[PDB]
Amino acid sequence: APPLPPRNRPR
Amino acid sequence: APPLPPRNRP
Amino acid sequence: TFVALYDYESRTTTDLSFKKGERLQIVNNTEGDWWLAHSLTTGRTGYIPSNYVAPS
Amino acid sequence: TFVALYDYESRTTTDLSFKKGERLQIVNGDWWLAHSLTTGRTGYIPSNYVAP
Repeated sequence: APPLPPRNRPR
Repeated sequence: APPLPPRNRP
Repeated sequence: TFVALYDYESRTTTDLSFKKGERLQIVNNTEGDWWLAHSLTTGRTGYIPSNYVAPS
Repeated sequence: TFVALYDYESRTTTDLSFKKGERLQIVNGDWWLAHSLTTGRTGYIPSNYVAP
């Protein structure tokens, strides 16, 4: 499976 | 993902 | 709608778990690589990795 | 030991859910009885989702 992408930038 | 295989025979 | 190409198991409370072939409505896709998606099967909503799904 | 190449979400009560990278020991068809060294849960897994 593809690597999980980085989480979203903090707001 | 790979197709899930058939379940096991009883 | 989008379709899951892989299974995904939640790694945080606000993720959405889903199965390959699950149909998903993208509810927000402006916050990064993790999109907010809504499962048409389960009705649940949560974040998903954008690279595990594709337009249906 | 075996490693999950993909995530798998259980589809039955006796399935084992697992995440990519999880380490598994097979205990015993195409579905194998596996024990998760990471989570301690045991259930059936699709044999084509894991690798030595």
